[PDB]
Amino acid sequence: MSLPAHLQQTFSPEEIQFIVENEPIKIFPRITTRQKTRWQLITTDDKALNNMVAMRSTEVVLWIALLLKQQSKCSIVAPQWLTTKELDRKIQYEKTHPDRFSELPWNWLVLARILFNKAKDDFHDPIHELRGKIQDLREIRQIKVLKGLKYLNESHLQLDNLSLLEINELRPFITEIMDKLREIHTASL
Amino acid sequence: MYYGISQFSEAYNKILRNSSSHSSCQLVIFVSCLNIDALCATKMLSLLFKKQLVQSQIVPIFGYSELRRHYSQLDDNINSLLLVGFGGVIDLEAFLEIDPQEYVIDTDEKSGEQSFRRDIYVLDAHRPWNLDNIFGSQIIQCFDDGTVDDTLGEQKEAYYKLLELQRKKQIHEYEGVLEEYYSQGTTVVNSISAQIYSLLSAIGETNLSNLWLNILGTTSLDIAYAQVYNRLYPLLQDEVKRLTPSSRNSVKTPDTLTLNIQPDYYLFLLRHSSLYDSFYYSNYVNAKLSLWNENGKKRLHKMFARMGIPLSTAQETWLYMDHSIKRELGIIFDKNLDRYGLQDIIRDGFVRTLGYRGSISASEFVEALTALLEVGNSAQKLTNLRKRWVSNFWLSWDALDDRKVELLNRGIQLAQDLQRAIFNTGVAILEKKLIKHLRIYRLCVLQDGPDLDLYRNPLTLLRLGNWLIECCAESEDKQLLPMVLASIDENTDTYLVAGLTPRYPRGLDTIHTKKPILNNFSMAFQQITAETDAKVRIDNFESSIIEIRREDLSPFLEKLTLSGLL
Amino acid sequence: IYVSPQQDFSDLMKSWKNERCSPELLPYPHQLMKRLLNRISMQSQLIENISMGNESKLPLLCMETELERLKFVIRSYIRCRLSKIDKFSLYLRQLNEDENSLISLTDLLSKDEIKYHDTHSLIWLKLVNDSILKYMPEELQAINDTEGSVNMIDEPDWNKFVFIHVNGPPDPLLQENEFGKPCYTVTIPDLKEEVELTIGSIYVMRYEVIRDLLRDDKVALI
Amino acid sequence: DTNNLSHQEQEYLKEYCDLITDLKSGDLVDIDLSGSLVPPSDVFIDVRVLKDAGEIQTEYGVFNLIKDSQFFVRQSDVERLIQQGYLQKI
Amino acid sequence: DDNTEIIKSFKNFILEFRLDSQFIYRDQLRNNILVKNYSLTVNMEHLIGYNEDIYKKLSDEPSDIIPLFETAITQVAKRISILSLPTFQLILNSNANQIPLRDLDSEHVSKIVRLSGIIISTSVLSSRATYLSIMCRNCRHTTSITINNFNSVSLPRSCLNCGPDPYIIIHESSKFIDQQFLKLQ
Ligand SMILES: [Zn+2]
Repeated sequence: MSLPAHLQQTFSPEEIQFIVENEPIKIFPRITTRQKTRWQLITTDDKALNNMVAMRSTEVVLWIALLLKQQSKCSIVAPQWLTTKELDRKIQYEKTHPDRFSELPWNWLVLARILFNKAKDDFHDPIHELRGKIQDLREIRQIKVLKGLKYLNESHLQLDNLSLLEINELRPFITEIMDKLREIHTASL
Repeated sequence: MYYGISQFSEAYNKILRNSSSHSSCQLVIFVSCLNIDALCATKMLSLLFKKQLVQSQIVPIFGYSELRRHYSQLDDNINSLLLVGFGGVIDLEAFLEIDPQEYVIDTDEKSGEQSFRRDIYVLDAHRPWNLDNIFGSQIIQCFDDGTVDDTLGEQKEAYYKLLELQRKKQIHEYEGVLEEYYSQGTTVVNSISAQIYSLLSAIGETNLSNLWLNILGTTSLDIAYAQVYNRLYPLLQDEVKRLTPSSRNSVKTPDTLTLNIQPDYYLFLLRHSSLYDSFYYSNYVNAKLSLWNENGKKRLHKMFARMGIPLSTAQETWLYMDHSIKRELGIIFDKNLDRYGLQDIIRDGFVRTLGYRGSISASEFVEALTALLEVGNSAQKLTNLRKRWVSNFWLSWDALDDRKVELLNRGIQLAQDLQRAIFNTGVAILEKKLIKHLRIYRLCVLQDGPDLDLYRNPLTLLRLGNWLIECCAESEDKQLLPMVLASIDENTDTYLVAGLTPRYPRGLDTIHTKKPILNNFSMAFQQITAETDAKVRIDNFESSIIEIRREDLSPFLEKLTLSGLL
Repeated sequence: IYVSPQQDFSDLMKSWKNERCSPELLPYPHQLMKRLLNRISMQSQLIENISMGNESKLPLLCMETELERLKFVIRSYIRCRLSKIDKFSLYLRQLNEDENSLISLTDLLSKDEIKYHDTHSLIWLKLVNDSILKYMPEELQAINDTEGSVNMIDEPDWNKFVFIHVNGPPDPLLQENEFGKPCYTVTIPDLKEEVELTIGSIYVMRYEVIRDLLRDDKVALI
Repeated sequence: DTNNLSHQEQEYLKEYCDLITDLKSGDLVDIDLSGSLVPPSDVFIDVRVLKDAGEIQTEYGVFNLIKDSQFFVRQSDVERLIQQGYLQKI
Repeated sequence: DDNTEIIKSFKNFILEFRLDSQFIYRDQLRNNILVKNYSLTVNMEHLIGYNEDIYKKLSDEPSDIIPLFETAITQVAKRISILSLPTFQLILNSNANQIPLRDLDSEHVSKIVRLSGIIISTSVLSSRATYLSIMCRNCRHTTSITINNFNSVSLPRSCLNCGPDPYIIIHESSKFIDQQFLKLQ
């Protein structure tokens, strides 16, 4: 029909990346846009781009930061959460509590991949260590998700601080099973 | 006009000024379809333009007819044209039907210059240059290594005096000097990848990938022109040292990359086959030991036994072979190779390895690329064959990346198969003694066999020619004569005749070895074709290769014998 | 109420996500789409003017990329709306004809959407009449029958489950819970249950219970 | 082919194509409704032609689609050509 | 001491290997555990690439090293699947030169070899032992002994008075595994 079959009542990973790139990020410009043509974007603020000085940190959308990095005109600032120490702290937090979820940013999986691919030499920590820590976090989250799927009911469910990618993963199965259970319960009454 | 090595940046800036607007594509790159060096040059140029965000198109071309066809096909909107690997040993002005008077747009008397709507850039290494493409037209722009200023001053003056023009004797002497210059063999002098990397260094956009591509391009000339590789090797050593990070105490990490100098041997796919096979299917080893007869195999077995490596162990794949012998191999080779004369096998070569994946040397990579180019995958058959070769060009292009290791493995397997087939054919030829000898040249004509199908791609025929040249034609106390090798194809009734040049013994530095051995086949071939009428297809960029009808082979060979111009 | 172009883009993204994840056809934000289309046209004209005339290459590249992204978002939203109209075609006609319900297609769709609805309904009716209906008796030729074995009008599912993020006010409905946190309260009538939604959390709730909040923009679908 | 469609279905297809043309020609003219639902990505990509063709003169420019010839063009320009199958995103 | 070091080496190999972006063996182990498949297939090429010493040790004395690999695999599986299972099985893929069946001789005793042939007969599944509970006839002392299939175990002859062979097996608290015999031509 007007919309494909797989795009009905859910999202696609490409659209999730599209959503994630609409957020701001900090970068180190390599040129001097500030005066002693100029950007007039309409969807995003253009004042910051027109006023950038080399080596002075500024804030711009992630999509524009990647576009600048494509030409090698800026250096992206890796967020504070990505650093190793924070990752070990979050892994310990996850291990200590076998019931609750950690409080990582909602875009902690898409941003990780985007930065690991596009910006592989801007981090201040070894890349392999970060990849391993992210893998461990993902595996623990998968375990907890599997354990929590046994409590589906016909009233509601709560998953505090769950990333967008995992919710997208689980949207069809959880929704369909809960809908079937709710239909059975409604028929029973 | 010729752009000096210091002027490459100016030509690059001109290109960036003309064909850079985001309106539409205005850069077309023409690439020789059967040249690895041109492939690396095109890849590096494409990476540079990609980083600079310039619209472009790339068109593989084989032969000269396709060049003219495509040029006539081109749109006027195109403003910058790139030729890599050809356009140096021809009068490009006349061939392309280009009269500058039509291309002139702005003619300023004060400047005395006529701007043009299209600029032709030539990236060629073959010599001699065509003076009309050097000292003549302004539309054609040539990238020069330095030969023009080095050794063309007298010819430059002669050409200028001829253009400007008792006086008859002076004009005659100048024309005689010009004819003397034009009458010499064609030979390769430099690697195009070196020129492009000099440009890159001038603009300061060098990294490990570009250096690796330059290494690949320069190494491809090792098999044919050892002088060029020797001349251009020290710089590669210096740059490999420069770019490579010293810090290596860390153990292999999945993302680690290491491009360093390691002992490389004149062996065939040592790191992707067995040691016995590496010593068996090798040009130099066979030439020294003449493995095509049983006594050579016995000598090889005796050598392996003396070195202490068992026979079963020697035939085990490299990866699964015992690690102790793999560690001690260098010592074993040093101790026990002087006796059998293979003291030139040891060499220093570049080896690039990515984390947790097996290493691969430059020679093996080049061999895989050439194998993919060769065997990877009336007039209608000819067109189908040429278009299949064009497709193989792109099949090889993709393999030059780190995300396409599968293509590299397929190329290695195809290289093994091709080397096996060529070795079998060479064994047959040598055993049956089909190489007739003549005072001027040597003849080898193939008319039957199971592998005759493969011998239609010029690269495979050149591989066989090099194989034969190394064995008993460059060693074994034999005089150096040009060899004419031909192969039939009943499906089209023609001979893919190739004129190969002799080679001095490998790894023997001498004053005579320094002087290149010019290839005189081109001029004699052209003269013989002009005199007779046999529908000779002189269209390949390398004049050494032509296509002669079946019924007109022997008459052409007789004419060549009578020519006395080789 | 005009605020800024970025606010308009944020509203567009919110509406797109809600429509994609919603189980019913939401009202059309007429003014926002009018403003966005006008802005797109003017921006394209400005881009053409700028390109008519290498420091300015990257600004223009960003212009074009931004325009492409905005166009993609609008196109996806429109296609989702069209598909939803396609599925609930007879139901929309019943709602429009029904005078009691205040909902009107003019208040729920745009001009293009109403044209599409009318034309598609006409074409499908013609096809079914030509193929099947004309051969049925007078009792079984109505394409929209609500007294047969199976209802011929497919209504939106009023209890579809959806992921919701409790954003909170940009409110008498807000009562601070026992664990030191503001939280909304909703009631599920079938189960006679009361559910408490705390801000900064993700739930899996029925659509009908939270529909009013979604209309008020307190919560947003993921 | 159309041999599998009843004449009523052929009329339906004609009318629906007419309708699709009708919506796209209204106020939604800036956006090409019959576009690609794959979100935008890297502006510039390399596209390899998969079918020999002439110097097709599209609105964006003249592309000499010589078989086995790579291009470096903006994804927007060659979106429709990729859709029709002339080019490959590799 | 050395056994623990080898186990740690295998654990690090499993947990650290990665070709381009995906942890091959970690994901494979997770997927196999999900469907109640307790096994891991390892390509020897990857093992050689990661660290040649580990493959050297594995090929030297396989009968002694392979069980440690299974222990490491089981530990990693428990780490990956259970929030803080039987002994897993190791399956090997290789591309080494094939040794003709007729050419096998004493030189290849206790070494990993690759060969080919045609199966001519297969037996019915047996029941080997993996964890035996033993009680003494006279003093009735309860004990357990673990068994690994690889040989480079028998009931104790001395009780841990009681004469020779004093132990009998308590079959209601033991575990067994399947076995099969094939013939290669
Ligand atoms: Zn006892």
